[PDB]
Amino acid sequence: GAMAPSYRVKRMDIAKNDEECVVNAANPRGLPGDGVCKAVYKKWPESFKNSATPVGTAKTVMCGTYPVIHAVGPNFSNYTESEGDRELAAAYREVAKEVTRLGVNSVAIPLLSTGVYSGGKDRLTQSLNHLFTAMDSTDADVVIYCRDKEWEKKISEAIQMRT
Ligand SMILES: Cc1cn[nH]c1-c1ccncc1
Ligand SMILES: [Cl-]
Ligand SMILES: [Cl-]
Repeated sequence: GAMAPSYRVKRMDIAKNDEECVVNAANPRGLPGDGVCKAVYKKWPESFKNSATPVGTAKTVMCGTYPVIHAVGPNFSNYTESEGDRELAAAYREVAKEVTRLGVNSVAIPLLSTGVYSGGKDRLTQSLNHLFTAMDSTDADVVIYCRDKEWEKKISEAIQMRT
């Protein structure tokens, strides 16, 4: 575990993270995809061997000894708000199981279902709160990665609010 487990936020490419493992915002079919998933494919392509997994699940594949945790959030274009919310919560619970199993002291994590799976809605708060629900009981240092300047401020404020 980390000596004083923390949450932090950085605005940069998650493919340049400084953590012991990464969470991919994966598609269910293990395809290169776009956004976070395409950056992860360019950086760790070996991790896409048998990475296909259903919505609401996470599957880890090693690139050398570096763990890539493929987490499949729901596409809110296809799911109801209610069913999508349940699957988004579930994907983050499976990420917490994998992080714990791997014994890492730190993890780089994007906000699941906030980009092309958002169904055109702002889901910063919904996605971040499910991340916290899952990860609060883990003792890894969590570093959240984003690309928007206004999102960085709002994520930083939400972390600071809990102190
Ligand atoms: C969060 C986000 C949205 N569009 N692209 C990204 C991104 C891309 C690569 N690495 C990390 C994040
Ligand atoms: Cl997304
Ligand atoms: Cl962002």
